[PDB]
Amino acid sequence: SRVCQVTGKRPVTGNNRSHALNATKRRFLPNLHSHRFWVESEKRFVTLRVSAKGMRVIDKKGIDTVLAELRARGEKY
Amino acid sequence: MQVILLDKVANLGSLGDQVNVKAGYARNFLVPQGKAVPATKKNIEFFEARRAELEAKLAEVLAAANARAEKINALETVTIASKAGDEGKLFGSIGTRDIADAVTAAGVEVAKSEVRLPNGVLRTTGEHEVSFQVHSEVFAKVIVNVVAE
Amino acid sequence: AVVKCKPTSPGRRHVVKVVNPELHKGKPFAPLLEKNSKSGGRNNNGRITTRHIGGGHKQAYRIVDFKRNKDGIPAVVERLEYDPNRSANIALVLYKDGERRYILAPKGLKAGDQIQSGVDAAIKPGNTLPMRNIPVGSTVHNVEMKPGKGGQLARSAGTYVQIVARDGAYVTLRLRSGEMRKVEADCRATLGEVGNAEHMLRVLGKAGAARWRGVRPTVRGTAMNPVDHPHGGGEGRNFGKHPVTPWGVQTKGKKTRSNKRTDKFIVRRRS
RNA sequence: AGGACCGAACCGACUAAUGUUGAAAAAUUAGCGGAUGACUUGUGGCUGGGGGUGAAAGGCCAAUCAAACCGGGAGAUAGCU
RNA sequence: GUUUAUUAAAAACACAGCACUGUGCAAACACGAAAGUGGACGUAUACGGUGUGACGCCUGCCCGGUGCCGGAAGGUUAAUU
RNA sequence: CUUUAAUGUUUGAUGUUCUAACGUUGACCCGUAAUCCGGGUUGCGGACAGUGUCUGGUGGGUAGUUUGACUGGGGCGGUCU
Repeated sequence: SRVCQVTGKRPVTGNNRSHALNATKRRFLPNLHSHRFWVESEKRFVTLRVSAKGMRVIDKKGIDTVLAELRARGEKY
Repeated sequence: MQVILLDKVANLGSLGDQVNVKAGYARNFLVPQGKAVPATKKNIEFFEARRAELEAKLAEVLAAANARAEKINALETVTIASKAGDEGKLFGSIGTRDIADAVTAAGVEVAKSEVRLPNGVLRTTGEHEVSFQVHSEVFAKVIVNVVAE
Repeated sequence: AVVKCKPTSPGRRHVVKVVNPELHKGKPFAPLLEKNSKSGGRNNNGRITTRHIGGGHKQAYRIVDFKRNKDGIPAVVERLEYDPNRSANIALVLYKDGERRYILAPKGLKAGDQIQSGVDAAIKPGNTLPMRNIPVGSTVHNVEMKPGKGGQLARSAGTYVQIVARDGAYVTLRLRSGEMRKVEADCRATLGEVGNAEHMLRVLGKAGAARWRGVRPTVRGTAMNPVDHPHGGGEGRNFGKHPVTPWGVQTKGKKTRSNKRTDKFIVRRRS
């Protein structure tokens, strides 16, 4: 599924409001990308299907803390 | 971000400086393989005292690297025999793997990723000079000899 | 040779058969066959993705060596076998160490011939070696796109690839379509032209011949209904529209190529 | 040798009559076409409704099809009877 | 040869042949929110689409309209800023 | 201060080269007596491609709809203040 690993973001639904204000259902999709991250504690390349916003989150939090967050709720990485 | 440099990388830092570098360069180059460490207002003061010991111990490993560079110059020439034809045409080719394998079997072991061969392709019989990457500011030149077999 | 069948009965009047007297008559090499399942033009979902495919005579897959992975071994041909899976014929070659494999039969290859694939690979029709050791300007078939992929160019009957220039670590090739393509010199290919080239002269003579080759009849859109085809139909024969595919894509001129990834390997399109 | 010929089984259904609350919700009788191939048939499997399949008739999809059947919205709506 | 099972078997469909066009392989195209599958375990003498329809003689003129394929001198032109 | 010349920074445009992101339906090994997948070592592309948000163009491929009334039946013609 198109779900960010660290932020837990999921696709949402909206309308395609045109000039005539017509309502057509659509989906807003997150910017998922499979990226490899380096960790020093475990000395391994870990692959995560993370969103673009999530990458900025792990920049300040650090790869160690976000891995703890994944392990806190049982997420598999 | 405000990553702090830890090596002698190209001219954007002075072995520890808070610069405005985009995250593309910071990631996949600085975090995976040394040369820096991210500063998130917590490692700024932790690594301030770390400049005394790791930088000092880094200043001596580079001296050891130069020692291997000087030691490998004990031959100045390595001879490899490979199949070839007339007018210096070689059936095969010699890359970093062959050079590393020849050097490891002859003398001090060397890594094939350390071979600096931009231009780069061995297609003619005779003398060829290949440079190495022992350090960011130190280079070693070794002359390789390919002989038609 | 080509023989025009006598018009003994209607349906055989226009038959032009292709006879290959030196083609072996008998069962193929049993260890080199694999089970082949006819899809019928249907994917895993069961829908007809591609039309006009179904029926036909049952066929057994022949393991044809396209990679030539084992190199530097002399080889000798033994027999030529008909391969229903492809237009070109195949030859059973026996290696000097006792291994038998299937290769695409080139034009100049007949029974009792010797071929040599290797690093040296003296230039003879049938030898296999990388482009770095092949002279520029020779007829070459079974060309690869990547080193080790194995025979991805010029596999049909009477087709060949001509080398025009190297110009660095790549090689520029004149494909049979008429397009210039650049491939890396590490690709391995075979000298000479592929075999039987009179494949045009066969005309199958009748509707039934095309039926057992796995081709179902095609229904023209102008004879269909508007709910079925964009061309649809009216009172009598009426078209009144630009020719399009049944899925509403304009035909007779609209270029459908959209890759933007292999474009750098192409320097000139066909014409 | 033949998408050859005549003609049984088999497949199909061109003509006529009967039947039309029929023996039968398309049949019977007399005729008719193909009948070694683009043939036919048994068993099992797959393609599901804006979809399938279609040598194309908008034909077929459980005695139905210019959008199958069942249930629900639903006591739809009807300036009409 | 196929077709409106159940009022139309045909001059309708298909057909071998011909022509145009698209497609260099992770091909075009199609089915699928995607993975993936068919194409094809095939590789331009191959595959898809379109039109015509054995064979013989031929297929004349017009690029203004629509579509398609290229061009860049010049004008307009969104998000953005 | 108007103008311009010259080091050092910041931001755009073009061109070459490089790899670490990314791709790999290229090769080898392992999980593993496995054409899935994953991991590792190379090779080739490479900041391209592709994906997400916004945006312009095309878009009966698909969908929801509209397509007036009077009328010596309706349509056409004519009229609607």
